[PDB]
Amino acid sequence: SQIVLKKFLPGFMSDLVLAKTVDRQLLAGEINSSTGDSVSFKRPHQFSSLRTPTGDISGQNKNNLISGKATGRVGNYITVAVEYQQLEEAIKLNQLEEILAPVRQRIVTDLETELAHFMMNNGALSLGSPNTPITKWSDVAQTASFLKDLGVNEGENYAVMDPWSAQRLADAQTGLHASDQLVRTAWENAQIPTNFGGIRALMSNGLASRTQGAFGGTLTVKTQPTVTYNAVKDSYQFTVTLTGATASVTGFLKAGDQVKFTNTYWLQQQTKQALYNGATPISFTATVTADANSDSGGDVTVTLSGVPIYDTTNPQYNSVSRQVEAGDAVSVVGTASQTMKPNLFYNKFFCGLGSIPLPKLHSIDSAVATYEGFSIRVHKYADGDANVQKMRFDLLPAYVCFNPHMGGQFFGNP
Amino acid sequence: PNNLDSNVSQIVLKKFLPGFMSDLVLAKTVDRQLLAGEINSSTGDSVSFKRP
Amino acid sequence: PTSLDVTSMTSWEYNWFGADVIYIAKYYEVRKESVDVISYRHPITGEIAT
Repeated sequence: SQIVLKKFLPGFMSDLVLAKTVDRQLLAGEINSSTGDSVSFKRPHQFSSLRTPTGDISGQNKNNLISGKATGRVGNYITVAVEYQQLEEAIKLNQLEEILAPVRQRIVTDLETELAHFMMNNGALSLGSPNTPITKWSDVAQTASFLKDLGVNEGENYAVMDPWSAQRLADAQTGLHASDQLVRTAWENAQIPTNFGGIRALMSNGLASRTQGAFGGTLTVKTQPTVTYNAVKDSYQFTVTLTGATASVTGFLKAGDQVKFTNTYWLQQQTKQALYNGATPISFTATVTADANSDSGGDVTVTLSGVPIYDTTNPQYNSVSRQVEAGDAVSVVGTASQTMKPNLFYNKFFCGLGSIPLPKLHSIDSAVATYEGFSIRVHKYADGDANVQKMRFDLLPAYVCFNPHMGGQFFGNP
Repeated sequence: PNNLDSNVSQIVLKKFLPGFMSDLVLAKTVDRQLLAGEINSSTGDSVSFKRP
Repeated sequence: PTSLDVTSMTSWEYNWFGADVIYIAKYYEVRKESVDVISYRHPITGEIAT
């Protein structure tokens, strides 16, 4: 009842795959003391052609030159702080080393959870119905096929799924017919290969989950929005208002919901031709960014990520077949208020990540802790005359969204 | 029309313009050897010198 | 008139009576300068002489 061991019991731990896959090259050591609190990148240029029988362009308009931007900003602090009575703390706990172990992993887990939230909030592409899980081989190959169909080449493509989904895919490998290595590996270790369907497939247990958000009624747009390139050449975000909703519901659309425009299709970005999904055209979709309520009269104003550019004076930047106008029909994927864990798929150049070094506070003892390439500043002080020491850990990340049309969520389809 | 204002950046140089300044004559002219090293905050707040 | 350097160093626990001392200092500098060397090459009694 008195004697105690000096070694703690083991605990539970998540895994980190999001940080190790996203781009950590372009945004690194760029938000310094001189840059400020934000930094921006450039965008590629696109040109259109004028077809004339004799080569005369005098009447027509030569291509104009418009430059875009992609801004990255800093986030909030990741701070964990504790206080203790040092007499009872130092009873058998030597040098306060036991606090160090479960705090860096807490910081890393929170950072990764917020990164996943940001990634699924800003992604535009969607595939399959949210209800259906992943059970077959095509459910993974569809993501790679879609990404190749859009036309992205420079980079690497990755897909992330929960532990159970890997087991269901692994069982399919056991039933293969001629590959001895594959069936033996799946039977013994239950490990799928690195490249599953042409896309680098990964497994992660810690994956953020979201709720749908209650909606009801045949939604449609009342006012033609502005989707000209000049308006959205800096953010790829646009605002739109809807009608036909329910009378008055708070939290009508949560963050991360996918709104699909039925009659507007995607385009092969280089050839500017429509996309055909084997038997049906692929419709345009957008992601909710901020929570939106509905007022009396059934009017919902929401901000969406991903723009259906159909500028008529700059045809070279089109990405959809037709211009979205009033009276169009839209729908929201999923059920009323179900909660599910989304599966993410993205290109290498979709979201960035970086860290801002933190200086030591004057006349306060401190140190640096490293954990998977993250530096954590630990500070100790003795405020108060009640023998209450305090220790705090800090970390300051920064995110950036390059192109919303290069990633998103995906599920299985029946 | 060409709208290419996002191709450049606003720059604030690392140069400081000259300021204003004063001069020191009164401090140099006074006698400083007599009072130097004669007053301590803990010991007291006054010193005395003897008249001829 | 005479202006002396100030150090505020001595008089630390000592009685001073002679205000007839002026403090002067010598200043030393080392510089890198360009100098032209002339090579008198008279062969008699040694030739190479720079």
